[PDB]
This record gives sequence, structure tokens and C-alpha cells, in this order.
Amino acid sequence: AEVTQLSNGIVVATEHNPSAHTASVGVVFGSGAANENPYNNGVSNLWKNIFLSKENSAVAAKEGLALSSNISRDFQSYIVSSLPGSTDKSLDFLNQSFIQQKANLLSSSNFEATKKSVLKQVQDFEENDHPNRVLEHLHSTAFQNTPLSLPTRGTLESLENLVVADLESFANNHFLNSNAVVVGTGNIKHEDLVNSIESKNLSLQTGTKPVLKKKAAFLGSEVRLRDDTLPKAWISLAVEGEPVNSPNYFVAKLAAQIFGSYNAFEPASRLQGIKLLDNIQEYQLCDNFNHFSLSYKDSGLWGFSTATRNVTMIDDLIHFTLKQWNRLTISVTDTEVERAKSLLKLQLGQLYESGNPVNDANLLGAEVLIKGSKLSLGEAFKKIDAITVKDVKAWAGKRLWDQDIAIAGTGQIEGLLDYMRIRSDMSMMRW
Amino acid sequence: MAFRKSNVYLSLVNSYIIDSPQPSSINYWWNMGSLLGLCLVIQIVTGIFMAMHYS
Amino acid sequence: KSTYRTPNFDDVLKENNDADKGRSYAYFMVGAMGLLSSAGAK
Amino acid sequence: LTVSARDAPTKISTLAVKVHGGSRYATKDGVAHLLNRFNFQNTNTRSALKLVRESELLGGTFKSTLDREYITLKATFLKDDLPYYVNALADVLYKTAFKPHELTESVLPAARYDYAVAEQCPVKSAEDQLYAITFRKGLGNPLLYDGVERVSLQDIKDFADKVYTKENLEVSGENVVEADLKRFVDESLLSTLPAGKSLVSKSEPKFFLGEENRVRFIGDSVAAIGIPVNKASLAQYEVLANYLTSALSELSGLISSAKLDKFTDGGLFTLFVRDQDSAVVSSNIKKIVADLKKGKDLSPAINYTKLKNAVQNESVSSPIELNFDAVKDFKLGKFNYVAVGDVSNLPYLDEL
Amino acid sequence: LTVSARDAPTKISTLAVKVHGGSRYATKDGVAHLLNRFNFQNTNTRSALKLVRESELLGGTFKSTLDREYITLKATFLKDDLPYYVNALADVLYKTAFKPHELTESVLPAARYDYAVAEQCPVKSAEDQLYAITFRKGLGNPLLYDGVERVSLQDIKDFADKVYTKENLEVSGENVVEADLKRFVDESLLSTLPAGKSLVSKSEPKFFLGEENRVRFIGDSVAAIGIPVNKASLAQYEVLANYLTSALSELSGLISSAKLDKFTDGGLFTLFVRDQDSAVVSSNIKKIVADLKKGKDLSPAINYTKLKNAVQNESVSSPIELNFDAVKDFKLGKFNYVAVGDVSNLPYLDEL
Amino acid sequence: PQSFTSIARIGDYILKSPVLSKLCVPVANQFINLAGYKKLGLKFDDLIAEENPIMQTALRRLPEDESYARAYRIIRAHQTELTHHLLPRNEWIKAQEDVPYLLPYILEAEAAAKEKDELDNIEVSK
Amino acid sequence: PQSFTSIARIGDYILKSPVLSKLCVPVANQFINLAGYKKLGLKFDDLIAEENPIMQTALRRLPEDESYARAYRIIRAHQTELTHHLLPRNEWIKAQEDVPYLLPYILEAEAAAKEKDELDNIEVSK
Ligand SMILES: CCCCCCCCCCCCCCCCCC(=O)O[C@@H](COC(=O)CCCCCCCCCCCCCCC)COP(=O)(O)OC[C@H](O)CO
Ligand code: HEM
Ligand SMILES: COc1c(O)c(C)c(C/C=C(\C)CC/C=C(\C)CC/C=C(\C)CC/C=C(\C)CC/C=C(/C)CCC=C(C)C)c(O)c1OC
Repeated sequence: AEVTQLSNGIVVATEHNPSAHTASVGVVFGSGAANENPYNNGVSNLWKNIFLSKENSAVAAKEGLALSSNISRDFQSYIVSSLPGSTDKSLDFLNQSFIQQKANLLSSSNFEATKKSVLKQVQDFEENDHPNRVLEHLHSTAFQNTPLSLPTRGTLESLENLVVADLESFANNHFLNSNAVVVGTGNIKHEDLVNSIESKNLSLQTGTKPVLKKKAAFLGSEVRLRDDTLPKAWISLAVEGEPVNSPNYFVAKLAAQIFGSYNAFEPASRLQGIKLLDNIQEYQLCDNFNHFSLSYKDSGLWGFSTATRNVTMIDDLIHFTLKQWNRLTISVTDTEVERAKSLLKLQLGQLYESGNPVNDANLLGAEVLIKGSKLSLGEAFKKIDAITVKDVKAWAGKRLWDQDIAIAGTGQIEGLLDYMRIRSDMSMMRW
Repeated sequence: MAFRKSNVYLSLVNSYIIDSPQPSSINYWWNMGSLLGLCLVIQIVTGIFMAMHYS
Repeated sequence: KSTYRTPNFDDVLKENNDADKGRSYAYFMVGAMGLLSSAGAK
Repeated sequence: LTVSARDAPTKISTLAVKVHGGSRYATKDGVAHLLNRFNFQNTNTRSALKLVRESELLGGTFKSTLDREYITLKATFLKDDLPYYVNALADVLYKTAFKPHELTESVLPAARYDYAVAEQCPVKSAEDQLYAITFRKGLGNPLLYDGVERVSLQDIKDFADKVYTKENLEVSGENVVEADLKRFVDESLLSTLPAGKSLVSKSEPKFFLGEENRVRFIGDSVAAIGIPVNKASLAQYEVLANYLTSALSELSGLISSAKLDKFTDGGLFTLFVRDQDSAVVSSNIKKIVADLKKGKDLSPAINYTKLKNAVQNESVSSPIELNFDAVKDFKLGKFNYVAVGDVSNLPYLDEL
Repeated sequence: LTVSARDAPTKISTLAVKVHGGSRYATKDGVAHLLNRFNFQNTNTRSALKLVRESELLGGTFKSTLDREYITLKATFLKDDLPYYVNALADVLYKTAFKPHELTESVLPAARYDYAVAEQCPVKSAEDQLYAITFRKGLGNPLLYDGVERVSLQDIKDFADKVYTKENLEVSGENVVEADLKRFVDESLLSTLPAGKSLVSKSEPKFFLGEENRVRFIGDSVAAIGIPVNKASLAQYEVLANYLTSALSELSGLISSAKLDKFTDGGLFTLFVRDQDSAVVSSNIKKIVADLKKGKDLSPAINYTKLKNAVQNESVSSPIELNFDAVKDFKLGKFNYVAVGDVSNLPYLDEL
Repeated sequence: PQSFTSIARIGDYILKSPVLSKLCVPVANQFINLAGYKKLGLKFDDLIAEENPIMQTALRRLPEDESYARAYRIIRAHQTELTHHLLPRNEWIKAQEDVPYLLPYILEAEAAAKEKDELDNIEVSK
Repeated sequence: PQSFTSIARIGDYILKSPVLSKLCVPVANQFINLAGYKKLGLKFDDLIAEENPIMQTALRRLPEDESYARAYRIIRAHQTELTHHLLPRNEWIKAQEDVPYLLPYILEAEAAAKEKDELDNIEVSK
């Protein structure tokens, strides 16, 4: 169904859905990990863990309502799921937790307990999770000296530096009325439209969020977390992408979808696709493909992530993918364009209409904060049927033709060509 | 594996000319050897062209 | 000091805008290289 | 033949067919896993893999899943591709080829990789051994083919003949009107499949409690505990699992997982405690067993487990509605224990 | 300290030194095995080869074996060269070097190869599991170091300091003169080792009977049976084992091994049935366990057992005074079944 | 290089045509048994080239017994030709023992590869 | 290619003598810190060659921390020499920092090699 929005400082947006029967309500803030100086990165995740530390007992014992949160770059949200008849008590808990009282939550001993838990979690992430660590390092090395490269969970020193002063400063400078939007995804229709606009339901700090000076940039770079003890090799690539609210977002998404994903050990994924899959199937080269188009408010990131075990032929693995990108930017067949259209329609329908209201609420908040109104499935399909081979060619001429790239790798990367033999394979052939 | 490393002549050219893990502290002294090799080659070529019109 | 902090590069970074200008210089000088090499060989 | 669907204004459609035969009904050790890995390829009527590349070109995708008592073939597609996809599903659910020349090079490497991946994780191995000790060679068989027992093409074909029957089928779909699935299943190859007998058991399985196994695995020491649960009192163990895994209980930082598994006549309420060392594992499991045998109140979690169950139930095969009304108190009894990892230091069943 | 020997006119001499500390007394899993593999090399003064190659050049060789409760160092040499061998042997057992830079390239690969060899044999794994299940982490311990529990060099040095003492050591060896062997020990480094305490256990161990384990093994299948036996009645199980493994009984062509292990405080009586397929193993073990529990007169086997015992126990280290004079009847009670190989088809302890 | 599917098509065209097949089958078998490979103890499938990847794919699916027999026949042929001799009429392949044991795999692989390469480069025209 | 044991013998002979040590130790220190390798920030146990089997046997037994530090210092030296500069006056190694760490491995390995060589060709011992 269509969404309804209104705004008096606070914005109330609801996506009614009789199909589901788990009403949810939350608050999405427009400031995440992209609006914080590198002095102490780990503040947003610290707040998230604080919200996920002791109020869980309160919500479980008092009534029936489960709460969750997620912060990636600027979609800092605190969603509180519930039953259809318990939205009143859900908003009651939210009100009692985010305006008053706001002092007993920040107890000292609770703060050190949360700090220790977050330190353990970030250490575990650094030690174990390689596929996400390489992407985080790609983010760090793609936006050097800019509040868009610092990691979303911070560094060890950043967590251990500050205690309570900068946390409360962040709360006072980023938990405001200007960039706060409530969400009513679930099985509710109009009570959310009124309960948020109420005398008891107000947000503190009716001021303005501080504005940064240097917005964003992009410069090619390398990072080599070479840990040869690790068995496999994880590498990633990236090219300057496209931010949200641009009339090319779907074109970049389709360009990413054209090549698609691939898993070597899944027989179904081995028996489809495009020419590069056959080229890498002839001689075994890699195991995973993940063509991504990451989009944020300030800038974007369109690239490629993979993991391989045949450490000897990293150069061949990179060379084939770059040659296929060049083939895309020179000549595209219409059958692959049609199959990419169908696959993108399927994947976007799956993502935007999943059965879990939490993801739908997160997407609705991300759209409402920077758009003002959510774009429905039908309009997305209408705008994607107009994608043509000439449009894709023209778009790829500007973005994928002699543009800066950034590579992040770890594991056994001895055979990885440093920067010139990996960049000179774009416009140096018999064009 | 790329065709550049597949063809035997191209594979030899790549492994002996195009690709060679040379050290990263090379000064001009090491390039002096390749310069001398080129001088030897040009000397042979010019001598051959000299002897063609020689008695 | 974690590895997420890039070391100082401002002393060597290109402060000027228009990255195409450097690209234009590079490709123009590559073309000049090819031009002189071809003329000399001929 | 059971036929049903579901309709909603969402513009993405899902169709799934479930056959009531899996590793529980496998005659050999891992014949069911090989059948599932051999499922969606090599059809007689159309081609093998390219004639479904043209299917995914039309706006959808295919998937096959192996479970304890299900081999589900789900298809997700746009609102207009229902007839083609149902015809294709009926064509592949036809025990078509089972060609020996495309088994020693297509599904054995896949099954080997699956078994290796499942074996690397200690939790999956411990859970499998928990099933092995709780249930004998009835419901309890290895999900993933390892190689201890040899199987051939003829036995796979016999098992497919046993399972792929018209009577023992279940088809469901979302975002599809009831009427289209009412007819189109009848006017397709699926209605012309051989009519067998539903392998569904009319009686609960027999469980043996009080057993124990120990394995000298290398890695993270893992301790497990699993109680077999009948049908009469089945929501109590669900609310107990939600209570234990939540943050309301005083036991949250020392339990890796306390999930529950559901069947048509019962289930096995498992539990997991894991860590890299052994002293912490021993102390944690000892105090968990002690304060669970002592008895902890269970009423103040009914609303939370109701919410969790409601958000969980999105699949078609919704079980009997677990009325959470009659949940007052709990007292742990006889269970089954499995030790995995540095088993030399981990406590035994007697002194636990 | 205990020094003994026996005289013989033959011209080949045997020198053996016993330390009564082994895998039974090992603090960790495979510290004893690594110690023995690390035993005879790189003395603090005697190099590994520069002064051990001459021992081969002199006309003798050195050996170091391991058991459940014995790492014996045995030396065999020509008759007229005892003092040099006793000097070198006393030099080696002096906590000499234990270099951290020789463990990771010399004895670790040897232990790895030994474990690889012992793993492929189903009977050896059955024996290990049977010991570990009949006896807990006391006498029953993993005989070979496999890497389940981490062991450090400092732990090896501590274990060697604990075991290589004066009281926990015996020197013996036949084919050598008594008095001169008694004299060539005081003027040796062996007279200056620390005088610790004997590691021998005063009382019998703790035995748990009636348990069961199952291991999924690829290849041959074996079904073992074990009985814990004290010192009071140990000759009865010896005569039973010899009667079973001989050709006098009908249960002879199917049983693989019927060995028995004796310690200073009791022992364990194993039994084996192994074949390539599980079709015959199940019936074989069923009939063996069925007719064993029926009882069998056993006295028509005493003389053959005396002969066998005489021919196996020719060593100077004579066993206890076994007296085969009161064996008349036998009847099995409760045992500790173990299943290796295929697990699905081999029967269960309940109905066996 | 010549597709086996075309060979099968021409073969079935000939085999069911009465007069042409009656004219061409006796000369066909006479040519087969004057070819000479029968004397050397060779089956026909052992003669066709086994180099290009499709033939390798066909070989890799043969049951082990056929591969062992083929290897023995190749080795014996090499040894026999090395001495320029021919073993007498005891190793000679009988008239009806030269049955193609490798044709079905070849035909299946041909069909699969042909339809794969046809549908790989395809258009969306009606 | 010169044995380390002979150098150790000469050092032991010269250091223990009071007059020779007190007359030639400071001059040795000023030679070694005027050499130039301390200037770039390299420990002395890294400049020697790494191609003879003695070195290969030696640092194969080196602990993990020393090997990691050696690799870091080697790559930093390579980069610094490529850059045509010197490190600042804060990250160098002082006199106490250049502690010998590669000596005992060389001593033991070379003694083993020497006894191998002089024992393989032993005589009948007349
Ligand atoms: C009788 C001569 C007939 C034609 C000869 C053709 C070969 C010409 C070259 C002769 C030897 C020169 C020595 C160096 C050759 C290797 C050059 C090389 O490696 O450079 C590039 C390769 O250069 C080439 O040679 C590419 C072109 C292939 C040409 C094939 C034959 C064309 C024949 C037409 C005539 C060519 C000669 C014209 C002379 C004016 C590397 O880039 P890449 O694309 O291989 O790297 C990709 C990487 O993996 C990351 O993506
Ligand atoms: C690469 C090694 C060579 C060297 C160092 C060399 C050196 C010389 C020198 C020094 C001269 C003139 C003598 C003087 O002026 O001092 C000369 C002349 C000559 N060289 Fe070479 N040369 C070499 C190779 C060749 C080759 C390969 C040829 C092939 C034909 C050749 C042919 C000639 C001719 C024709 C002359 C003219 C005068 C004569 O007859 O010697 N040279 N060479
Ligand atoms: C290991 O790393 C390397 C490395 O890989 C390379 C390539 C080099 C470079 C090495 C060289 C340049 C030396 C190679 C030289 C040769 C192999 C010489 C071989 C050449 C000849 C013997 C003569 C060449 C022959 C011709 C040019 C034939 C054409 C001549 C004529 C007269 C015919 C034309 C006439 C008419 C009328 C058409 C190095 O220096 C080096 O160390 C850094």
C-alpha cells in the first residue's frame, strides 16, 4: 500500500500492510558514522550497545516488545518491534527511554560493562571476519581525510579514549528534532499518525545539527593487510559510485546486476551468467563474486569483492574482470540487458518487500530522511523499463572509463600487481 | 590462465621480459647492464650493415 | 594507533582540483613519447 | 494431493513444493542429500541447465533445500510467470534422468564440500551427534553424505521412486490467487505423477534418554544438552528457549544457542555452550546445569515468546498453534549430553 | 634404584633401563609420547650423531619404546663393551638439552607420522576408545599426541624433571654379568640424579563398566569388547583369552584378536571382531556375545596357556606369579562395547 | 573436425532407404573388413582422434572396464606394429565384435555442447 | 665465507686481556657507529648474507617475534634506500638496542656442520 507522511519537526511515516501482523515502531536519525570526527569513532555503536544492554530486560519483563538497532553510515535507527495491539506501550517505552529518564541508563558500571563488551566484539571482528574487514578497509582507504572513511564501529584506541563527556556531547548534538523521523511499518494504519503528534511525545534539543565543511571526495589508494598465515586471499575493488537522489541510481544498480554474483561450490550458480563466468570456469580462479553498488547521501561506491584460493593467478582473476568491465563499457547485447532487468526486478522486490517489518522500517526511514516520500515498487519498475543499451553505454563511459580505483586485500597477496598493471588495463588495448 | 601466458612464445616473452620480480632498490648501475646489451645488439647490427658493402 | 588511520599524505597530495588536467598532461606526454619514438624509428 | 496458495497485493510471487521425504526417510546414510543435490538438473523433456537459464531469463529463480523431513523446491518469480514455472517444477519433479555419467562429476564434489563445511563447525557436528544419540536409526540419520556407506545410481533411483509420488506431495505459494493454483496443478505433469503412499508416521518416534558420546575434536570445546520433547507439552520448551536466549534471564553471556527443532509429532530441544578454552566451558556448563535443575520461573516471558513466534511464522507450513496459556513452572530432568573438542578436561555426565 | 641381570655364555649382551613413568602418569594428552620421541637425542655433551654414530661403529644399537606405563630404553651390544654403553645411557637420561629449536622439526613430524599410522588401523582406535571409556582420565589416556590439547616445551621439561629421578627407575638386562653391572652404576651420572618419589600407584584404579561409544569410520568395521580385571583374578582372563584365540574353540575363525594387557594393579581384557562388511560383523558379534554369556568349561586349556605364557614371558622382567590352577568355569557379566566403522548397521548395546 | 550428429543423420537417412542402402551396405562392410584395422585387433572407437576437448569429455565418462580394454588394445597395437608383424587369426576382431561402445556418449556430449553454445549467443527476437 | 667460530675465538682472546680490551674497545665502537648501518636503523644481525645453508638452518629456528621484526626492518631499509633519505632521530636503534640475537643459532648450527664434516671422513685411528 501507499505510504503517508506529514512533518511538524518530527516526521510520521507509515507503510500499512494487512499482510503482516507484527506492528513495529521506531526512530531513525539522519546522523550515523559519517558525521563524527576521527577523535573517537566508537560513539554511535556504543550508544547502540547501550540501548541493547539493560533496557532489553525492562521491555521483556514489563510487556511484550523486542527492540533492535543498526548503524551503517547514516541510517542510525532504533526500531522497537511489537504486537499489533501493543504500539501504545511500545511508544510509552520509547518515550520513557529517549527523553526522560535519560540518566539511569548511563550508569557508570553499566558503561564500563558495555565498553568491555564492545571492545571484545570489535577485537573479534578484526581477528576473524575478513570479508567485511576488507570492505571496511576499502571504505577507509577510499575517503582519506574525510568523515566518510572512518569505520562504523571505531578503533580500539577510539573506544578506550573517551568515557562520558563526548558521548553526551554526541547525544546533545545529534539526537534532535531536525533529523528525527518515526516509523510505523507493520499492521497499523493511522494511530501512529496521531500518537507521535502529542503533548507527551516530543524530542529534545529543538535546534540544529552541526554542519561539516569538507563533505566528501574520492582518491585511489591501496591497503595491504598481508597476513600470509591466513589460508585464502580476500581482495576488493571499487570505483566512484553514485549517491542517493540521482537520476542514475537504477542504471548503476543494473550495471552491477549485469555481471551478478557467483558461487563455485553451488552447481546452480555455476550454470548461468555471462562470458566471464565461463572464462574463469575454464581454469579455476576464484570461489565467490559480489558485485555491489553502495550508495550513501554524500557519495557512492560501485565495485567488486571476491575470495580465492588459487593464490598464483590473482593477476588473471583481476585481468578477466577488468576486460569484462571494458566489454560492458564498449558493447552490450540486449539479451543480457533483459535478463539483468528481470534479475534486478526479482532482487529488488525481494529486498523491499521482505516478510520482516524491521528491514522495511529501516528502508522506509532511510528513504524518508533524504527523500521526503518513499518510492513504490510500481514506479521503480516503470523507471527501470526505460533503461536501454545506449543509456548503459553512456553511463559506463563516464564512470568506468579511466577512473580512480581502490583495492583492499589481505591474506596471501604476493602475486597482486601493485597499482599500475591493475589500472593500465582499461584504456590501453586496441580500442 | 590468460592467453599471454598460454602461447609458448608469448609465455616465454612474458616470463623473461614482461614479468620479472626484480628487486625494489635498483639504481642506474643495474640498468647499465641492459644498456650494454643494447649497445652490443646495435653494434652487431651496424657491423652487419657495414660488411654488406665491404670487400 | 590502529591501521584505520591513514598516514599523513597532505605534503604530497594534489591540492588542486580538475584531476582531468593531470590526466590530460599524462596522456599528452605519452602521445609525445609515441610521436618521438615513431619519428626516430622511421 | 494437497494444493494451496496465498494472495497479497505485493508484486513478487513465490511458489514452493514440498515432498514429505528427507534424511529421516532415507534408506541409506546420505542418499537423501545426494538426491537433493541431484534434484534440479538433467530433465528428459527439456535440456538440463540451459533450459532453466532461459527460465531465470524470464524473471525468476529456483532453489532446493534439504531438511530433517523435507526436500522443498521453492520458486520466486514475477506475477506473470506462474504457469511456466509450475510446468517446469512439474517437469523436474519427475525422476527424470539420474544419469550415472553426470553424478561422479557434478554432485559428489558438492556433497563433499557441504560435508566439509558442516564438519568444520563444531556446533553442527555436536548437534548431529545429539540427534544420533537421542534417536537411533529412525529419525536420526546423517544429513550430509560422508562416505562411510556406499551408494549407487540404482539406489538413488529407487529412493526417488519411493518419494516422488503424487500422494506424498505438498505445494504452496504466496502472492498467487487460490484459483490459478487450483486448476493449473491439475492440468500439468504434477497431477500425472505416480500415486504412492504418504510416508507420514501416525505415531511419535521412540527416544532413548541418558546417553552420551565424546569426540576428540580440535578447535573450540563445545558442550551440548538436548531433551526430546513430545507433542502434549511443546510450547513450554519454546517459551523456555526464548527465556534462556533472551536478556531477561541471568544466563545470557554464557549460552551460544538454545534453539528448538519442530517435527510433525514432536521435537528435540537442544542447547549449546561453547568457548575456545575448557575451564570456562566446564564452569559455565556446571553452573547452568545446577541452576536449571534447581528451577527458574518461566511465566514472565510469554508475551516475548509470543512476539518471537509470531514474527517467526512466515512460512506456509505453520504448525499447530502453540497456545502459550499453560506455562507456569519448569524443572529440568533427565537429558542427553555430548562433549566435543578438548574433551579430556570437560566434565563427564556423572559429575556435571 | 634397582639393578639386576642374568648371566649367559652367549656373546650378545642386552642392557635395558626402565622408568616407571608413562602415558598413564602423563599430565597432558601426549606429553609422554613427545618426551619419548624427544628422549634419545642431543645430550648436553654427547651430540646426536657425532657421539652416537660411533655406537653403531662400536657394534651396538639403542632403542626407546613406549607403553601405557613404561618408556623403556633398551641397548643391545657385544659382550665386552658394557661400561661405555652404561656411561652413554646415564648421560642421555640427565634432562640434558630439551632445545626449543629441535622440537618443531625432529620429533613433531615423527609423532605426526606415528599418529597417522595408528589412525588408519580400526583396531588401534578401538583399543584407544575402549581404554578411554573403561578408565577415565587416569590410567586411560590418549597414548599418542594428536594435537587436541596444546603442550608446551616447558611442560615437557617439567615432566622429564618429574619422571627422571633415582627412585622411579630400574636398570636391568640379560646376557650381561651381574656384579660388573652393579659396579658400573655408582661411578656414573645416574648416581647423582635427584632422589624423588616412586610414581607407582598403591591401589587399584577406578573402573566404570557398562558404557558405549560409536565412531563413524570410513573403511573396515570392528566391534570390540573390554572387561576391567583386578589382580586377584587375572590368570582366568589370560586362559580365557588364549582359549578363545586358539583353534580349540569354535569361536576362532571369526575373532580377530583376543589380547590382554597386564599392569602392576590389574589390566584390561579386550576382544575383537573385524570384517570388510557390516553384514557379517553384526551376526558374528551377536552370536559371540550370546554363547559367551551361556558359560563354558575352560580347564581343557591350561597346558596350552602355560606353554604360551612361557614362550612370551622370556624376559628377565618376569610378571607376577600367575598360577593357572583354579580355572574351572567362566560366564560373562557386563562389558563395554565399542563400535568403529559403519555405525548405522552395527547393533546397539541394549539388545546385544 | 566434423559433427557426429550429422553423421548420425546421414546414417539414419541411408539405413531406412531400401534401394540405396541395399546397394551401399555390402560395399560398406567389404570396405570395413578390407580397411585392415580388424586384423590388428582394433575396435573402431579406438581409432578416432582423442585430442580436442569434447573427445576428452567423452572419454572421461567411460566405465573403467572399457578404458582398461582400450588401453590394452592401444598398447598391443603399438607393440604389434613395432615388429611389422600381425598375430594370426586368434586375436583378430570378429565381424560382429566391432560394435561402437563410445557412440552414445559422443552423441550426448555433441548435443549438450551444441545447444550450450547456441543458447549462449542468443537474441531475444520473436 | 668465513666461519663464525674463529671470529668468536679471536674475540674471546682479545677481550679478556685488560690492556688490549681497554685500548681497542672504544675504537671498535667508533668504527662500528661510523660504519653507516646504525645510521639507517638496522640491527647488525641482518646485514650478513642469507644464501649459505648455515644461515638457512639458523633463522629457520628463529622465534616468530625476531623474524617479524627482521622482515619489518628489511622492508623499511629497502624503502628508505629507494627514497634516498634517512630516518628521523627518533626511530633508530641505540647501542643497547643492537643486542646480538642471531649468535647462538649460528654457533650451534656451524658446530654441527663442522662435526659432520670432520666425522664423515674419519680415519681408522691407527
Ligand atoms: C611476424 C610478426 C606478427 C605479429 C607479431 C605479434 C606480436 C607483437 C609483439 C612482438 C614481441 C614484443 C615483445 C613484448 C610482447 C609482450 C607485450 C606485453 O606483454 O604487453 C601487453 C600485451 O601486449 C600485446 O602484445 C597485446 C596485443 C596482442 C597482439 C596479438 C597479435 C597481433 C598481431 C598483429 C600485428 C602486431 C604487431 C604490430 C607491429 C607494429 C601486456 O598487457 P596485457 O593486456 O597482456 O596485460 C593484461 C593484464 O593481465 C592485466 O589486465
Ligand atoms: C660486437 C663486437 C665488436 C667490436 C668491439 C668491434 C670493434 C671494431 C673496431 C674497433 C673496429 C675499427 C678498429 C678501430 O677503429 O679501432 C671495427 C671495424 C669493423 N668491424 Fe667490428 N667490432 C665488433 C663486431 C663486428 C661485427 C659483428 C661485424 C659484422 C660484420 C663487424 C664488422 C666490422 C667492419 C666491417 C669493420 C671495418 C674495419 C675492419 O675491417 O675491421 N664488427 N670493429
Ligand atoms: C633478466 O631481466 C632482464 C631481461 O628480462 C631483459 C629482457 C633484459 C634485456 C636484455 C637484452 C636486451 C639482451 C637481449 C639481446 C639479445 C637476445 C641479442 C639477440 C639479437 C640478435 C642476435 C640480433 C637481432 C636480429 C635481428 C634484429 C634480425 C634483423 C636484422 C636484420 C639485418 C634483418 C633486417 C634486414 C632487412 C633487409 C629487413 C635485461 O637486461 C634483464 O636484466 C635486467
